[PDB]
Amino acid sequence: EYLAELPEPLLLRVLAELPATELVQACRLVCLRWKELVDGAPLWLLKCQQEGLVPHWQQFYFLSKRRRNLLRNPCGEEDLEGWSDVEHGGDGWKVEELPGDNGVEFTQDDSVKKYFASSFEWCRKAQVIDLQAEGYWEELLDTTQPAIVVKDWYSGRTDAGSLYELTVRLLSENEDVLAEFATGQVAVPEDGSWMEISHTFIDYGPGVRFVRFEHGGQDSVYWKGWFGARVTNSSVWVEP
Amino acid sequence: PSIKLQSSDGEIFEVDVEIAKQSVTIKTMLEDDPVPLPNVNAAILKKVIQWCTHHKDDDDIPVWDQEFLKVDQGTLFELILAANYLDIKGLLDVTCKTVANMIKGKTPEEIRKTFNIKNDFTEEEEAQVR
Repeated sequence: EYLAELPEPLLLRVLAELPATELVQACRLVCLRWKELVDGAPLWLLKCQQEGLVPHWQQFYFLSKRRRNLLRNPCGEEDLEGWSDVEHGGDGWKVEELPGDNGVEFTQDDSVKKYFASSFEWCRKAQVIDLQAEGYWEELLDTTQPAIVVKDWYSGRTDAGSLYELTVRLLSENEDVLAEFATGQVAVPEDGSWMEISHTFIDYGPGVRFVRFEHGGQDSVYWKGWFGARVTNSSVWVEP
Repeated sequence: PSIKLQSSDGEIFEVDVEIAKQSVTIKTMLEDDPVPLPNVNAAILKKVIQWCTHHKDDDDIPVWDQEFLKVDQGTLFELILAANYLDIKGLLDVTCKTVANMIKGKTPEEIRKTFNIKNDFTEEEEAQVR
């Protein structure tokens, strides 16, 4: 009519206004120009700036959209809501309150009320993440390999020596170990400060579909109660 | 305060500067005698200057505007063109959504229908999931 005879820039503005779902799904099917447009850098680049996103854009956009911690219940606010392969060495796991029963309060976030404490033997819990079921498709995982980023916090008691361990995996479809990060066992700091361990996964290769989170801990001393290491606030990200 | 503004087809319009000046591009023009606008016919121009009078101040889009823009395709664009040109940073937006509102939640066949745009497409039509 008049429409498709109206200078590119405005057509963007209009287009800018729609749900990316629909730009990708529908608009790209209307006509050539439209499609060759949805596949504009400028079109997304705008929708981005349009809503802050800036620190292939389309992706970056959609990632910026999806981006959120993927670990369900990082702190024990629902006990062991949705953790699993939970092995309870000794007196098991236990959710206590900040600050530690003799052991310092949190800092670089304070919506953190709680944390798990471990016994006189190993305590491990785990999580598996369905990347697709979180909204991350194969053509992006295998082509883009955006950075997966694993964080975990842990600390000691001042009164007794403890030990931490982490082991994250990226997995093929049929549970194939596509990449590992393991820490081994580590000496939790004497004075019970809060330590924060991260990994970032990159150029990992194509086929990742799942991320497995697993960490654990216990005490060096070996006493009933919960003198073993304390974990919390564990989180997992796919960073645009 | 009254500025004379001339449409493409001869017609001349008096608006209070108060409610013009809402076009940035005209406002800036003022600091820095009809002003000619040989790229809006006065059917639009009219409509524009109404929008301005009603907004002498300042999704969803205000009801009144909703209503205002309840117009034939053609005339839409012609606003969403003038508006841009006149930098009526305000009207353009609400116009633009209106249109997008139209595109929203339709099928290619459908949008193509309601916009009377022709199916360009050979082949298949690359289908990927999200």
